[PDB]
Amino acid sequence: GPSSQNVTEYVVRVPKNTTKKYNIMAFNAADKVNFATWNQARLERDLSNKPEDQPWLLRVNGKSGRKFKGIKKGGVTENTSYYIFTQCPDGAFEAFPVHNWYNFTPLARHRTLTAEEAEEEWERRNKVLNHFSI
Amino acid sequence: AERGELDLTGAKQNTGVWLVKVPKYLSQQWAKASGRGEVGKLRIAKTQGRTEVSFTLNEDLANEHPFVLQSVGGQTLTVFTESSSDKLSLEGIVVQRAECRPAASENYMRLKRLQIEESSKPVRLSQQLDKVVTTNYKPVANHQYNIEYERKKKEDGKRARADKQHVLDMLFSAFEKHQYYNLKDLVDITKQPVVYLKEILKEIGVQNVKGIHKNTWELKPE
Amino acid sequence: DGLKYSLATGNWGDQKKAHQARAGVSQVLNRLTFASTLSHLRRLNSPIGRDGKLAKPRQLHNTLWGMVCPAETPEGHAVGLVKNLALMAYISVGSQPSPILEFLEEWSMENLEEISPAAIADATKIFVNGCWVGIHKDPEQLMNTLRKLRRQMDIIVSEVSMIRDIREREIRIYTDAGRICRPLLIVEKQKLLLKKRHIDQLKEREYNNYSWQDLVASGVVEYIDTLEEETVMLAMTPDDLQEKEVAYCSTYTHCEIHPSMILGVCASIIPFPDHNQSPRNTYQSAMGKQAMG
Amino acid sequence: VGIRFCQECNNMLYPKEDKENRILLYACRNCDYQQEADNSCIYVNKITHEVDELTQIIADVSQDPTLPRTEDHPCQKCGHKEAVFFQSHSARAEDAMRLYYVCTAPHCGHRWTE
Amino acid sequence: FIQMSVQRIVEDAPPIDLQPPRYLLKFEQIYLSKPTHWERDGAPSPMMPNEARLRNLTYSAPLYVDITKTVIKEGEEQLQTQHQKTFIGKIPIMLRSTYCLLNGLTDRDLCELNECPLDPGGYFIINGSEKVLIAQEKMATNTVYVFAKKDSKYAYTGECRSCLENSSRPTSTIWVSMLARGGQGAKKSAIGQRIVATLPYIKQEVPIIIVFRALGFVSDRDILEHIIYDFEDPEMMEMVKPSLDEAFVIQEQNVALNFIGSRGAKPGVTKEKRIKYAKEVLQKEMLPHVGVSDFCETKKAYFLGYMVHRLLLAALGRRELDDRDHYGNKR
Ligand SMILES: [Zn+2]
Ligand SMILES: [Zn+2]
Repeated sequence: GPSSQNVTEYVVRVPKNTTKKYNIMAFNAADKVNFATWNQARLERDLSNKPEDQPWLLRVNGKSGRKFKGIKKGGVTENTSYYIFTQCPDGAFEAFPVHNWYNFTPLARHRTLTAEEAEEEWERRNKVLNHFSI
Repeated sequence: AERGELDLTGAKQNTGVWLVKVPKYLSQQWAKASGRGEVGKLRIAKTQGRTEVSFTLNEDLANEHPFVLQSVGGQTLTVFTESSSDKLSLEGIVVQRAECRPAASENYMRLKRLQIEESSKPVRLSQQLDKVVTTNYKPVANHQYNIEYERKKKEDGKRARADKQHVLDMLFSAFEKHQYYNLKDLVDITKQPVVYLKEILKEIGVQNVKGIHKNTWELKPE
Repeated sequence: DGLKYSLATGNWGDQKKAHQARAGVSQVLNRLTFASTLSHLRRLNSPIGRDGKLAKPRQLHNTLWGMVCPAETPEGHAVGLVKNLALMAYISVGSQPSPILEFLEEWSMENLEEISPAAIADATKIFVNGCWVGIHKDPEQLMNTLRKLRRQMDIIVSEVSMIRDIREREIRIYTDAGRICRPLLIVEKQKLLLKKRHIDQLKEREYNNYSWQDLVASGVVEYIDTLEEETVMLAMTPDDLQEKEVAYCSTYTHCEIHPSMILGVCASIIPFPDHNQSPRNTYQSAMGKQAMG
Repeated sequence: VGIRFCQECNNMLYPKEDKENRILLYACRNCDYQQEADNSCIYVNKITHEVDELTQIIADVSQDPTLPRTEDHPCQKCGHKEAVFFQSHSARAEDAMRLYYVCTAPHCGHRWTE
Repeated sequence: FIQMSVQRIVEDAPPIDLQPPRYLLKFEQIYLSKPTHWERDGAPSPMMPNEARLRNLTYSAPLYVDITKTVIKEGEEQLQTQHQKTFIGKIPIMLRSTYCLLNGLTDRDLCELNECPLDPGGYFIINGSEKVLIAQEKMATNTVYVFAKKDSKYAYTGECRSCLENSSRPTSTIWVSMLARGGQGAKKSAIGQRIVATLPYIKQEVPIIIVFRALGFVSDRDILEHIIYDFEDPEMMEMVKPSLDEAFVIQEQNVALNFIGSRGAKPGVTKEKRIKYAKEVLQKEMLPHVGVSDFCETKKAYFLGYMVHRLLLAALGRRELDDRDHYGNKR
């Protein structure tokens, strides 16, 4: 087979400089997101925190077509750097440093804030259960 | 064209990228990348029952690393970027993850020696002194005291007591800015002593606390 | 005048706030006789209030096999709440557990962050100093390697204790301080790692400088703390059990140096202690804290 | 005895039903994904709780240095004649001095009770 | 204490900031010099111990730190003047220690100084009187222990002494009790046998699922696998389920923080403030050894789930309850 006899040899390069700081996007595979359905996307730092530390806000297919929140990982180069390896037309490999790791989680559709009154309603339901006796 | 606008080209191209974990000491070797940034040559050998990917350092960078392939399942990983021109771009989706380990050689012998060299700065230590260091010197005028003296002299305390009508016109300009004025702010405005300033302020109007303290001074209604 | 105040008055804490400060510590050394001086210097104090109605702590628990001298107990309101160490115990001084973590990195440890929550159930979870530090799939190997390491004085000091329990699959490696430790000999199959040549090197210590460090660094002695003592099988004497018959057991890992080193610095001045009643021997250690000389 | 988690909203599902077909259903209260209850059976409480330890014993107990090695009963599954015999080491201690034994032969683990 | 812990205590301490211009003080490496007593004239001099006992004199070695002072006065000019070896105080010294004066002197010498070679040492001559510090036993820390209280409604209760490693003295005791078949059943809502967790710096006991959600991991499935690792056991699902439905909609992490904030201190001032302290208290006060860093509370979650799981093991009888007298559970 071609892949069963795929012996090759290339040349690796980590350019000391890059005109595009490479990071990591991280959606879920249990979600099996069809990237083809992404006609467009918007990507902005999250506004709850009101920059480089800011969590990302991803808006795909419009403001409410698809939306995710990305949360930064604790560390990325604390012991070992992460590199992006890319194939070039000359066959040689090019390596790119990973600047950061962001975790993108599918956002709940309802969102909003339930508030203290909703918590109080749960407490009232608990009180009704407490009231029952003999 | 907007700042919060994300390019989806990479994704929509289904662009693939590779993800490799690299030790810091190697990564430190890589910050010294040879030439433009070339760090060496990769060696990929695939067989029917096995596949081997290896990296060898550039002769220059040097002055066999087998790869361990890792699963990327459980998390769809992609690579977004921020240009020097701050433009944003998605280069691709991660199709492979891997880790560079030693060739079944480095245990805790060569490692411990690299670690001994790695320690470099041990957390500091309590050293043993010989005899006793001098503690009390013989200064005549404390340095802090000498500095205030030059300032205390420069502006001899406060001032004298004269031209109250001329001062009143300046106070009236301050009163226009705020109907009630803090006494301390007025003290900064006038070089004359606080006691003399207070007498002029009492003449212009009775002090009013205003419930905020500071005895704010306001013009008399009369 | 904070350390002097506390080290003289014996009150542990700030001089002003005496609300949370215990006392009954930093007492004057007893110098009446040399034996009393040694006993006073080597003493623990279980810190429970004396009059909790129950007497659970005072009863000797079985886990004091050489950790504390059983005979030496004071009589009075302090009964069994002041114990003295056995002659060979050695409390740990304290180390940093960072080197050992780096070893398991090249020994197939998976940091918890990387591990999927799913795989945790099947394998065993190394815990270090009480902080979960990962999971390793085949436990025995890490252990068999770990002991080899402590035994040759490389990454881990003899003081680290590697305890591993089969039923719950947690290998906890504790490297903190204040852990009572007993040096015990190590035996492979049914053979003594200690061998004749070594005793010969120790006999001429004056010229060959073969110190106890050398005996340990040769891996013929190991410090087995109480947590390690939970998993191990010890033989009272090599002649008694490291020989074959219908053995009570054949898996003995460690055999004790001499059983009469489970008694402290003032019950070792007593000959034939087993022949005498045990209360009489306790009363005599108390009388020794009285004899002049 | 089992759980159902909302496939999408991800929440434990609850035994609900509709009078329309008098049919058992399991529904999350977080949102509306609901499915008819397939088991048709709900809460169960067992007081007797007679549980065989053969299930619980892990097979790794064979290597414990301390546990005994009798040669009396050879492995039924493999015939190595050595084994480790232990008592319950659990509660439900009203009637339990049984001797669950385990195959010690490396890589077997037959858990033969007796 | 001399060789290592003292350097660590001074080296690692809050930086001194005091500001217009501000003033910065940084401590460096502690030096400790052999014991010395300066007489009325003041020639500082050595104090062989025999004299200390006879002249009712405390044995103390001068401790000297080095402090560097850098000042920014809005002139954007830095002047880190360095003061070296500045007296901070004197520490008592054990006799026959690496840092005493009798260390390693051959017998002829100790005899010349009128000291006894056979004498053990290991005492502090404070106020001219030898003081021995009796080693005081302590309950062990860092281990989930399950101890069962006979009288209380809590059928079992698990605790973790919390210690953070040569850093800070305060130690916390998170408790993760279960309310199963204990004392009087009373009400406690429809739910029964609920896992409940007291925590550091709170007011009323907090339901466990909430704390987990508040740390995060809102997905009820995530909480479950963090505690019960294998879903195969039939008995396990029934045991973890009553408490699973404590209630919900506490799912927003912030909402959860608020519920715990309302479950804390006193009549809550404001949700924003309540969220702020509760948020920071969990990061430092709870499980400090597992998660000293505020970031990556992932480690804290695994340990919190572990205490809940170990309490379940005691309930189903898989692992026997722990002992309070074993000498391994004592430091
Ligand atoms: Zn739902
Ligand atoms: Zn078998």
